[PDB]
Amino acid sequence: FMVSLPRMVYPQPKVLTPCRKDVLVVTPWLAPIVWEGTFNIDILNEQFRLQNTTIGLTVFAIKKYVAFLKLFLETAEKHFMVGHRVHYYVFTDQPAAVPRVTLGTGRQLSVLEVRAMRRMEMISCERRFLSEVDYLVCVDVDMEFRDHVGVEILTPLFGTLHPSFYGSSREAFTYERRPQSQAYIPKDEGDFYYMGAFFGGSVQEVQRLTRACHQAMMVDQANGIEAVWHDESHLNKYLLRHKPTKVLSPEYLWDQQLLGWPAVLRKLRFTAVPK
Ligand SMILES: O=c1ccn([C@@H]2O[C@H](COP(=O)(O)OP(=O)(O)O)[C@@H](O)[C@H]2O)c(=O)[nH]1
Ligand SMILES: OC[C@H]1O[C@@H](O)[C@H](O)[C@@H](O)[C@H]1O
Ligand SMILES: [Mn+2]
Repeated sequence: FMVSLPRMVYPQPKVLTPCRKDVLVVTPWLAPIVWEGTFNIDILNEQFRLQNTTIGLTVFAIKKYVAFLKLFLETAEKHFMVGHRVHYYVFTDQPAAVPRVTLGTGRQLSVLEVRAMRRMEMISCERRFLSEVDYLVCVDVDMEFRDHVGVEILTPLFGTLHPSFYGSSREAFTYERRPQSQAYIPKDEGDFYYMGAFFGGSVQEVQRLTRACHQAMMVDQANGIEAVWHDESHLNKYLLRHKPTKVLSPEYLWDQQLLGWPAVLRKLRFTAVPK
């Protein structure tokens, strides 16, 4: 049950004036595509805080990539779901190399040791997540938050537009093109090319996605075939056949060194760290 929002004073939306004219802000299956200027974060914050939303954030830091955790976590503290309950799950082969990062109130971190693709299996921890968080967000570690990433992304299932391909025609997408792989997508299929570095949803829908991608990867392995972009090729096959209920714009996954700062991006929120 959702209780009533309180009175709020904010600018009136006007139906004969679009927030954004330069970009597609809703997909053809009526999922919002999240760009700056499309949401009033005060409305969304009230909605999700009235549900006492808890967001889990999964990150893998194996072998050398433990070096990225300090900046990743410190900038998450400044920008990710601030004011909401957050549980970080750091999966690593070196628990002792996880940096001591100071966290704001209502936020926790758990270190999960693993052995040094396999993110999908490791994500699909199933019972722990169901008991502890409402949404899971699954991101790459070699990244930093530079601006707000909050509850506007939460929905039962989301993917993020790959920053090299958002202006591309589908035939240019680097989907798996061999019919012998479970990730195969023909040249006349595809809505978007999603990046495997940032996806999420409710814990139920993220367990469905990571179970189906892990099953499809095992089939490929049995058949002696490895998809061109690994779990990313499987995530793209999944999201073509199970449409996401929101799509994040490339504000949410950018590489300023490679791609600069185009005008269509009003904010660069989560970016690659030089490596
Ligand atoms: O030796 C490795 C290689 C990969 N990763 C994890 O797998 C993610 C995806 O790999 P990577 O960032 O290298 O892919 P890229 O973005 O360069 O294509 C990394 O962010 C880490 O979270 C890791 O922890 N250790
Ligand atoms: O073509 C797909 C690839 O595009 C690259 O730019 C990216 O570094 C890879 O991880 C993969 O997403
Ligand atoms: Mn990466």
